[PDB]
Amino acid sequence: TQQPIVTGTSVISMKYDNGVIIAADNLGSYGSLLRFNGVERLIPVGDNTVVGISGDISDMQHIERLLKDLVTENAYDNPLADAEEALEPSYIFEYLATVMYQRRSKMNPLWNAIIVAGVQSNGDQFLRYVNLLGVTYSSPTLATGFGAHMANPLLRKVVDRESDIPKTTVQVAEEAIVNAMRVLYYRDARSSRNFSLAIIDKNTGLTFKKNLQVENMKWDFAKDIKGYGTQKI
Amino acid sequence: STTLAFRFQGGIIVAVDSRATAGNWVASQTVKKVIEINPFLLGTMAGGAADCQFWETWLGSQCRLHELREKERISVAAASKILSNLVYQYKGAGLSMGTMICGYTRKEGPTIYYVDSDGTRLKGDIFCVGSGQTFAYGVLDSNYKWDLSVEDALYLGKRSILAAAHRDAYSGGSVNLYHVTEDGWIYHGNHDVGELFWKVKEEEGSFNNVIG
Amino acid sequence: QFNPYGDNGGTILGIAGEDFAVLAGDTRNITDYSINSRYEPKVFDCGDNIVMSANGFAADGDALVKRFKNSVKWYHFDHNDKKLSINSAARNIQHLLYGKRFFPYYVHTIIAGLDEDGKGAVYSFDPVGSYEREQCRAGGAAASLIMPFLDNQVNFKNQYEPGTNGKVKKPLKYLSVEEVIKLVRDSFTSATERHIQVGDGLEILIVTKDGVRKEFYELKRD
Amino acid sequence: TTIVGVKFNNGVVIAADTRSTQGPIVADKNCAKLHRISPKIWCAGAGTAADTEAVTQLIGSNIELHSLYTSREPRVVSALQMLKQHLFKYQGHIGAYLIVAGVDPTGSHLFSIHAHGSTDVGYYLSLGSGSLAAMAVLESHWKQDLTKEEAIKLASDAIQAGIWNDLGSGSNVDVCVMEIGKDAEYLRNYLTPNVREEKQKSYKFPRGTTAVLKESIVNICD
Amino acid sequence: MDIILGIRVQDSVILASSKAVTRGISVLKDSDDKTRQLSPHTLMSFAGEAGDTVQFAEYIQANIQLYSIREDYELSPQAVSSFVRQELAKSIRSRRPYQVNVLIGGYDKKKNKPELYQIDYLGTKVELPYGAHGYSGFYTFSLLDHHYRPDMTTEEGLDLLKLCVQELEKRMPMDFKGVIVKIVDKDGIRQVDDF
Amino acid sequence: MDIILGIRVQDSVILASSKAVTRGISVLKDSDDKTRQLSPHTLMSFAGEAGDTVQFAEYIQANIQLYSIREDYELSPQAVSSFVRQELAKSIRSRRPYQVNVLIGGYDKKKNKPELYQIDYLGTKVELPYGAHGYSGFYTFSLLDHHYRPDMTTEEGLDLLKLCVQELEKRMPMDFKGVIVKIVDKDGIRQVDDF
Amino acid sequence: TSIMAVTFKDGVILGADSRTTTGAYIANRVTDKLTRVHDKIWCCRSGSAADTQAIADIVQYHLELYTSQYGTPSTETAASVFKELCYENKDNLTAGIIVAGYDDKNKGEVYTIPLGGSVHKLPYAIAGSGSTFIYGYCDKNFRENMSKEETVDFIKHSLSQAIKWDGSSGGVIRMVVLTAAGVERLIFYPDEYEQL
Amino acid sequence: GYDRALSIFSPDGHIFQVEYALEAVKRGTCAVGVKGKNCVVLGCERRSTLKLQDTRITPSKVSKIDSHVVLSFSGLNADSRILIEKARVEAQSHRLTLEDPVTVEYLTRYVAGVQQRYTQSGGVR
Amino acid sequence: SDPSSINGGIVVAMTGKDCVAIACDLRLGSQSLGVSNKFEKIFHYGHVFLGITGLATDVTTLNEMFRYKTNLYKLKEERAIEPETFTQLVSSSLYERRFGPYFVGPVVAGINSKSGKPFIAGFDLIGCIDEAKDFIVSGTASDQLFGMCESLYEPNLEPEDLFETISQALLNAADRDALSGWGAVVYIIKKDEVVKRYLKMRQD
Ligand SMILES: *[C@@](C)(CO)[C@](*)(O)[C@H](CC(C)C)NC(=O)[C@H](Cc1ccccc1)NC(=O)[C@H](CC(C)C)NC(=O)[C@H](CCc1ccccc1)NC(=O)CN1CCOCC1
Ligand SMILES: *[C@@](C)(CO)[C@](*)(O)[C@H](CC(C)C)NC(=O)[C@H](Cc1ccccc1)NC(=O)[C@H](CC(C)C)NC(=O)[C@H](CCc1ccccc1)NC(=O)CN1CCOCC1
Ligand SMILES: *[C@@](C)(CO)[C@](*)(O)[C@H](CC(C)C)NC(=O)[C@H](Cc1ccccc1)NC(=O)[C@H](CC(C)C)NC(=O)[C@H](CCc1ccccc1)NC(=O)CN1CCOCC1
Ligand SMILES: [Cl-]
Ligand SMILES: [Mg+2]
Ligand SMILES: [Mg+2]
Repeated sequence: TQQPIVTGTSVISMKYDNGVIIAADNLGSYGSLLRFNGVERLIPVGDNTVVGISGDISDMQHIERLLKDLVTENAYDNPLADAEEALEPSYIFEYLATVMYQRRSKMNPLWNAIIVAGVQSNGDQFLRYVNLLGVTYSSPTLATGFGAHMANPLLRKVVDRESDIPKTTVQVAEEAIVNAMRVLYYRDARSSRNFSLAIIDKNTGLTFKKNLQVENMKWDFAKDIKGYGTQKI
Repeated sequence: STTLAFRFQGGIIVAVDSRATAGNWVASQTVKKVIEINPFLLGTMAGGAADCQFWETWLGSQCRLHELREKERISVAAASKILSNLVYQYKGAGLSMGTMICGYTRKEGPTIYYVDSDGTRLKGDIFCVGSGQTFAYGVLDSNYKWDLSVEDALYLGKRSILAAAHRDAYSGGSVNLYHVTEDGWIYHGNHDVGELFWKVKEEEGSFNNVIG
Repeated sequence: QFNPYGDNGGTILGIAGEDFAVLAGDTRNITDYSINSRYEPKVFDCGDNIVMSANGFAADGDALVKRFKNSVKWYHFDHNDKKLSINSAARNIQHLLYGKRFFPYYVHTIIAGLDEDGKGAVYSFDPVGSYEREQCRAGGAAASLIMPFLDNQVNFKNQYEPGTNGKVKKPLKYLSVEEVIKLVRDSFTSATERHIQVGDGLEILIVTKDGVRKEFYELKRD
Repeated sequence: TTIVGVKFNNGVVIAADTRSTQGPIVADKNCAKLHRISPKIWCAGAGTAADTEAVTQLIGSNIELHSLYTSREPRVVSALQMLKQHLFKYQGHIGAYLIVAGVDPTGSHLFSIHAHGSTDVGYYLSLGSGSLAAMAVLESHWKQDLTKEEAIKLASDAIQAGIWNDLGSGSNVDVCVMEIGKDAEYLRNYLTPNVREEKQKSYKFPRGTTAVLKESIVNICD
Repeated sequence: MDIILGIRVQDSVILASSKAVTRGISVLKDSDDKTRQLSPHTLMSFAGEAGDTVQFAEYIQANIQLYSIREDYELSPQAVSSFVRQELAKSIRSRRPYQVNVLIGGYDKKKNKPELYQIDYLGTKVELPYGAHGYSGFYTFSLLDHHYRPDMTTEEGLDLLKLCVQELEKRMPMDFKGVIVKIVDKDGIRQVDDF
Repeated sequence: MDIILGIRVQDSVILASSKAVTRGISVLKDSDDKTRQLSPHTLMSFAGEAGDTVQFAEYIQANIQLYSIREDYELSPQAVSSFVRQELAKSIRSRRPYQVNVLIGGYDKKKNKPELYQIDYLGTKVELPYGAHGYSGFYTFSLLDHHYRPDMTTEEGLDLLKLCVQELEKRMPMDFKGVIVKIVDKDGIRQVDDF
Repeated sequence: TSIMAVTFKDGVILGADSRTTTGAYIANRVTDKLTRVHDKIWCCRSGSAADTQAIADIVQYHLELYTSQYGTPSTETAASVFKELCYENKDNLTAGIIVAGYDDKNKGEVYTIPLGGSVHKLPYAIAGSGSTFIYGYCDKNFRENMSKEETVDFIKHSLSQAIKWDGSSGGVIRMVVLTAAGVERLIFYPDEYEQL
Repeated sequence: GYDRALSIFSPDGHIFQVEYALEAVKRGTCAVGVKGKNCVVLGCERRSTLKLQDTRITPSKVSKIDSHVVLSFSGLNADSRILIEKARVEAQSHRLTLEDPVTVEYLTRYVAGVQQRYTQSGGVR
Repeated sequence: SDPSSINGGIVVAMTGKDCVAIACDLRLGSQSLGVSNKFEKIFHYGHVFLGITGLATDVTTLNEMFRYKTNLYKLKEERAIEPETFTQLVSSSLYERRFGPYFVGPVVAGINSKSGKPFIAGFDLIGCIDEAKDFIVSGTASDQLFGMCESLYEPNLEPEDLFETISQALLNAADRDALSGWGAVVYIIKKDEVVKRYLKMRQD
């Protein structure tokens, strides 16, 4: 039995024609206090997988160490560690999914929601979710926390089903992700303006973007709003 | 559920309903609440479905192992006590079982043992177990005599379940009848309450509370 | 306090014919008022002509299916590649479920296939392992909506022969695979209309002596 | 529920879905959540269904009497004030979450009211279980100086977001347009994107299927 | 208070009510009459919370007697039962409800028919051929379902009632010290002294 | 399980134990023997939680019988009672204690004296001239205080015991379906069939 | 919420963020927490949105009725009416209000009214969840008899920090200037204040 | 724990420790059992090199396992006590679970099973 | 101690071609104990029919209350109340007890005598009106009834066909609920004739 202390908010992601995009802001909240601002919640594994984690940060750091150790262990007695026997997104996910469910079954969970985004060796897009309960599901768009409520509706307007994936380009997909991050900044009280974004493409590979900012915000209309009903000054 | 079994001149009658509930949701009308342990032993099931079903089939395995080791069919007393000693180990853990081990052996004769999940084990001539046990008792006790014929005893057992199936909201479906003799148990059919009630009402002239 | 259970919604449905059996289930996965996936299958081919679904808390559902699939694998290893019969699978699943009697898998399990006489078989389980063979069973969130409809249309309950003064019952008969799929589709469209956790898609797995075939149908996405 | 309100050039538009729930069960697939307080003041309601209906009728009744007393067309702020003071008095126990909009001699107005009695002002608003799905759309596509046709499109798109993504919302989209100098137009079932597909089978029973015990003519006349 | 039964037969209504009054681990009395005559042809038995039972019975009794004097006329069992139900229906939403369950056995002189009404403390009224309150019903209803016939005589009804009391004395946990039996018919109310 | 009594007289110990076994609102059995013979001249009655009672009695019985075989010798009632007390004294601080109250009636052959021990589930042992467990004591102790004499015969003890059972049948709320009476003396243990 | 009111040479300035929250969801990102109870008597609202509105509405009604009979009320009088409501109904209210006004005799005045319903007259006042993070900053930087531009910077920098650390505070920084000249509304957007 | 395999096979297929245990039995005082038509009689030898014995208290050669079964022996006296104790416990255990005393075959089968277990358990003779 | 599921029971209403049907079970129990198999839950005031499920004391109280109100209505208005108007009266009366409600699930059914239009409506315990073209359900087996009605129902059924549909909906729903059943009644309502039929169903 735990209670989360230092927390990370929404992780959002979607599939596009050649790969997957994933994003998450750089905040480490301590309740209502926006305590830590340099927190990286996207963690790459190899050159083909990115694990996005929300929830308790101490448990996130534990998961980082496991993934780091997983890469090391895979390299042992493995001449094809950087080729045919390299770590796949599906391997990394299933490992985490196993751990998450084992921990919930011992009544001592890792208080997180995790999204493993990547590209398989055969070029197929991989995007799957797992959380503290060990619950797993996959979808063309996946999001955690407030992202599930606000980002998914927006991302589903682009990719509403499987057949929309080949029709969606990386430009259109990234634009929707960046828009969703702005909406979350408007409406999620435990979010920050600064965020990281990662693209895993089957052709161009892993592109990790740091220190992005929400921009092109609409605040001007606020000046016209006076009082709460009858005030005209 | 409603289950009964009583001892009489011509052996043992065993009768059960077939309903299974999850709260007010009627989950099944076709549950087998009598377990056939061997040609001379029967076990009735009331309470938690899984608890009864799992541990009474387990009981059957223990009874088989007895007759392999001892080259002799297990006694009704020993069979019941295996089950009672088992549930006693789980006392407090929350098992829910109201069972009756009915059978015949040479040394014992016809015998009935009531065994429940809080460790109670009682030998007796008449028992009714389940949510509708009281309704079954009312009809059974008021019509019971030791000198009942096999035909009348079978009907009284059937009629007592019907009585409970009617009044108890958590009993119904159909009646399963068994008759245990010196030669072993004999199945006396599945009787759907849907047809049985009206057949009994018309022929017997009872159930005048219901709109005919 | 940490709550180890959750409700992933959805509903499942199993019907048995004469020489076939179907196991259907919607593809929607939810938590509270949010949709997690519109296509997340929960009806699985487990080998030996046995299809299985464990609806309720998906984590426990997946764990169970995973363990049973593994049980089928080791049954082959230990018993000279013998085919696991549907009745034997059912009993094996009871022990899996009851093994966690004091920390249950929160799922309604249904399996379907053919018995050893080649006839259609459906078995259903409660969360702690009580099981029963039936011609008909719905399980999950919309089971209370679908099940009485099945009683009426599959087992012809409360239906009497016209003009017989409610004395002769409508005679029981096996349904064709075509007629069964009609009932499955109508059951799920009805359930989708009146239950919020049911919708998106319908996936049916049909089991005959020839193997395991699949069919998919769209459901309302609201 | 999902309900929204959007201001535009010469007035204001409000919209709503048409699902009414009872736990996980859809009770009404086409209920009207848009309420007329006065001819040109309309109200979208979310929360406890009886409360939203009762509170909107009461204030609507008192507004009519006030209008007749003062020989003036009623104002949105009067409805806003009467609603909030009533709701506040009951400390949130009357579970009415309202989006109040309309046109009056002062101009066009858009407000929201919560059950505890707090009010908010805005150009675009959303309330109900699917307000987050709707607000995401509003935050993404809203701009200053919307036309009538653009505001209707934005409002209905925001409701649709709720219909598809929120399990609490579904079925159809109702709209009401309140423009200055014109009659308010109530667009009942403006969109109907959730039509039930043809059933696979007709379940019309053969006459005499049901077993009957008695018949009798009932006397309705004096 | 525990066991109260009622059986309507061809020409009468028979009420049976337990004699025991128990508080704690002591049977304080074994000759308690748990009934009141509301009118010459209407009898009400009662069972429930201590104090409430008698207070309610006597309050109803006083009201029915007041009516009888005012109109010089006896209210029908149906009318009395409706009055009693309404009082309990008011009571359940009071500050402190009457926790009293009643059976009203009466003979309607205009219809020449016996009538038995079962009313619980919530104000739930039903007319029945046979009735019971508390745990008694769990045994007696099924027993009566089997043995009861609508055209029975008062003597047959008393034998049917003995069959209920015997079953209760066999299977009930508590000692209720037998029953006081009363018969309501065209000639009014009378008590069976030897039961 | 409810009523268990014990009376030590001049030359014997008399145990009386109720026959009723009740769960819920049903008397499941009315001929239950709530006792076990531990040795030829030692008898233990018991009452308490369902299942625990018999499981504990039979466990003690097996241990005393094992001792008797090993040593070819009968343990004294004092020795048996001390063994039983210690088992209950261990039990009370276990994960799940035995909730069983016992009376041990025995005849010491070396002393030529009857002995009655009362032991509760905590392991509280007392030797007494007369004893009881549960609510029975609240009536029987005062009654015995008055009517008991130390030099009474077995027949006088049985009449004294009838006086207890009558009082219990009058004032106890529950129907305990009479008692099974057993006598322990120099000639061993025997049951009174007509009580 | 993050709110504050600061007296200065020419009068007083009220300041506030624009965030209204339901748990972690921002129900309104453009809220106006600075509200008029009289021509030149305003208040900052923190706590229950419903309670603070209901209170302010009543105070406005009282001061309007006061003005009809006895002419313009003092800023102290306004604070006394707020207190009376907050104190007498302390069991049923969650309202932290700062009252600020401009008299010609008394110049700028600030009264703060915490949960209990006690009154405290101060040179400047801070309140709301985000105020905790700026006690250190405001105490070190506040000076009496500041100019208009200095006070605007003081409030801007202060609320900028409160907003930065408090998740319950954000959006725009609204300000209301109360002087003999009249009433002036000011607004400051994220792009400006965030990078201070 | 002491684990050594003391009872083991030899080249010729014999377990010498079991066979040497038989020699100990051969050394022990003679015991005889004869069963009639309605009875069994157990006779036992007592060596007469021991005078000044106290026959009241000296352990008797025949031991009651239950009220209906007896056990006599030949060989090591100390070893016999362990078997007798185990048998007496199993006798009471059988009565407790089966609600019936042991058969003579069952009691024998148990005692024989104990003796066998000590022929292929580590650390015991 | 859940008022709505102590006594048990169900009501269902359907529309057809120029006709309406309303049906109910006959059970009244006290949790597990079945007490009465004659407890009807459908009443009528002129040509307007009202079915009520839930706590039985309130079912009776409300019947007596609406009889009271409809009688006074008729004396003052000099005409019988119509289904649309009665629906509003039911809603007003239930919401009058907003913070101390009658634990009921009422269902109005009838044909407007002026327009001839079939009308049905349902309510929650505090008076929220649920109007419907097709069908209304209520009671302890409402889930079951929702499932039966949604699959079996089709529009514009003739009175004789509508009878079969509504009966099969009620019966099969009642058989999956422990607190419902023990007999059933069906009302078929045409413009100026009303037929009442008692159904044969399993008595467990
Ligand atoms: C009469 C009918 C009532 O007692 C009989 O006694 C029968 C006995 C037969 C079946 C052997 N008893 C029951 O039917 C028994 C009643 C009961 C239920 C639960 C606890 C004690 C007694 N019913 C069951 O056991 C049902 C049988 C299923 C429906 C076939 N099972 C459940 O209720 C299961 C298991 C409950 C459970 C028990 C112990 C540990 C864990 C779980 N519960 C669920 O499936 C949960 N629920 C079902 C509806 O959907 C939401 C989840
Ligand atoms: C979206 C759809 C919410 O998801 C909207 O906000 C709509 C608003 C529209 C319809 C005006 N909300 C609902 O549909 C609302 C959801 C809800 C439910 C319960 C509490 C709060 C909100 N549903 C209702 O209000 C239904 C309307 C019925 C289906 C016509 N009412 C109920 O479900 C009532 C609740 C009554 C209530 C009493 C006291 C406090 C709060 C609510 N519940 C029942 O009738 C359940 N039960 C049936 C058996 O008898 C006992 C009561
Ligand atoms: C900062 C945030 C902290 O001090 C500020 O003080 C602002 C002040 C502005 C609004 C004047 N405070 C808030 O925004 C305020 C914070 C708050 C919350 C709870 C108690 C006191 C203060 N937020 C609110 O008032 C929101 C306003 C809604 C979004 C319009 N209201 C709620 O959260 C209400 C609180 C009800 C309440 C509880 C205790 C005392 C008084 C009122 N809660 C809900 O409405 C919950 N409801 C559940 C169903 O779905 C809708 C929301
Ligand atoms: Cl506000
Ligand atoms: Mg029943
Ligand atoms: Mg902030």
